[PDB]
Amino acid sequence: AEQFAVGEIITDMAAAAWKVGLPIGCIYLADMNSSESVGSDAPCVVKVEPSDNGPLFTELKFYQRAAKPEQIQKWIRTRKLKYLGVPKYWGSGLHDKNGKSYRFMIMDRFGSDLQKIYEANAKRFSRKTVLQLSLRILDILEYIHEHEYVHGDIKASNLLLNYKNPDQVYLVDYGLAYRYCPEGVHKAYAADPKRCHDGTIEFTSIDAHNGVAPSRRGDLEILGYCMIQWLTGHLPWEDNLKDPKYVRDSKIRYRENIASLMDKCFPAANAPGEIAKYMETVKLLDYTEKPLYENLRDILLQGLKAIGSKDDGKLDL
Ligand SMILES: O=C1CN(c2ccccc2)c2nc(Nc3cc(F)c(O)c(F)c3)ncc2N1
Ligand SMILES: [Cl-]
Ligand SMILES: [Cl-]
Repeated sequence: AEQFAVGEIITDMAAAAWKVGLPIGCIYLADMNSSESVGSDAPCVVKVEPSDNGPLFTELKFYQRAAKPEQIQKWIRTRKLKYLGVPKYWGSGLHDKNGKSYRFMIMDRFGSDLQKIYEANAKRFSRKTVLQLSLRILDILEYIHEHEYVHGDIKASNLLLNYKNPDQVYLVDYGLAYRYCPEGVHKAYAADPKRCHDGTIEFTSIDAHNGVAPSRRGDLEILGYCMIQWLTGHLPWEDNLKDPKYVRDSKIRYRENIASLMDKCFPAANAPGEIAKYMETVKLLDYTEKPLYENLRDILLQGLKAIGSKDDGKLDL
């Protein structure tokens, strides 16, 4: 069922006007209202789902609470970042069509996801690429965590490049994000009945596998698994993904003995030491503990020095 008439002008709750274009989720290209058609270079998209769709409501609340353009810009200035890979929220509203009620949200438009590029590079990223990606993901995670949310699902298909700058990566999809610390009150170590999602099996946290709500350590552990996947093309448990008990078992045992994970994943005597140090630091976090993000970034920065590079912001894709 078509939600829009292509080229129609829609007006958000702030009375800002937008024009709808072709699909690019039900997601269409969008631009500011003008006499021009919405082109394939549109700077925004519009996401539209039925008003009872739970994930779009969750996502919209995240973007309204944490991704207001000026809120992001203030953080960038105060923390002296080059950029922050949290997509900007440009507006939202309600759209009725043919007796059905929809919700819409206007967001930044992006270029390619990282999964497409990874697969086009025969399922490897370089050590430089992985460290540069991970430093920027650590900035993103620190930001969302400080604004009471965890992503719980970091992976290359949720990492998009800036449409006009292939050195800037953004983390998307907050439909199943989780508000772990509402009003500064950390959730307890237990399932949340209101949350059904377990993440993506090959990358998800041990916490998620144990049926508890995701927290900050879980996001950092997910990134850990991504790093190994990216560096090596593989994870140890990838042939057993239909059995969650198996996946959890392997992650638990590998966490208890990170040296064995390094031996499994990398050629003998040739493991990148910053990855092990990263995993060891994450292993020391309690369920409610605030990560020392700057120490984690320092660990990755020590890896760039080790390979004769520096954090120059180049993703080398
Ligand atoms: O080919 C595509 C499909 N696609 C996509 C990729 C991965 C996942 C979802 C959509 C795109 N999404 C976006 N924007 C976007 C998506 C979000 F999900 C979000 O939260 C947000 F703020 C912004 N721009 C261009 C895209 N090109
Ligand atoms: Cl803020
Ligand atoms: Cl391979």
